[PDB]
Amino acid sequence: TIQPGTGYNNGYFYSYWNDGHGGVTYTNGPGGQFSVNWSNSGNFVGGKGWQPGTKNKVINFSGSYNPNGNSYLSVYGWSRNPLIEYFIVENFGTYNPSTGATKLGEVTSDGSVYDIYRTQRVNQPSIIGTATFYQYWSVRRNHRSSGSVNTANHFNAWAQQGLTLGTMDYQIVAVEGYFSSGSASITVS
Repeated sequence: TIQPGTGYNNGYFYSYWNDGHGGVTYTNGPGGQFSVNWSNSGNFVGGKGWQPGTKNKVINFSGSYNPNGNSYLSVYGWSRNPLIEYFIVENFGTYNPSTGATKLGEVTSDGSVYDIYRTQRVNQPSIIGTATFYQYWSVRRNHRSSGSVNTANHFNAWAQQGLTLGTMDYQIVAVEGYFSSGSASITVS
């Protein structure tokens, strides 16, 4: 594993964060590749991409994703002003992150319909400190672990629905886990 933090590896920005509980390892590989292995973890997020992201990036990803429990695979990032955490969820484990959330529409992109949702985090950690902020979700109906994400289709659909993004901060393909187990090997471009 590598040390939790952010940086660059083989031309790609990476972010790896965990809650210190244990049970997760993250490694950076050649090019845009990263691997995650976890067993009875806490909460963590790790992956590779760009800092800053853009609003018209076509993100390609390929590999394997084998969660056993609560985990997501998504295009993941933030905006500032307004502060927003966003997820284009391509696959997940035992928990659909939109469970109980308000549905804000649908968008068809890259071979599937996605359902759009908005949620709110209240006094939670963020890229600017503790804050209350919205989260935007596109949840893919047809789960997969390779493909291409035309981010503009999502960001445009969100904007149409009144879900405004500010200036982009980082933008990665991320494996997120919450007290679960699994393995993943993903290459980004």
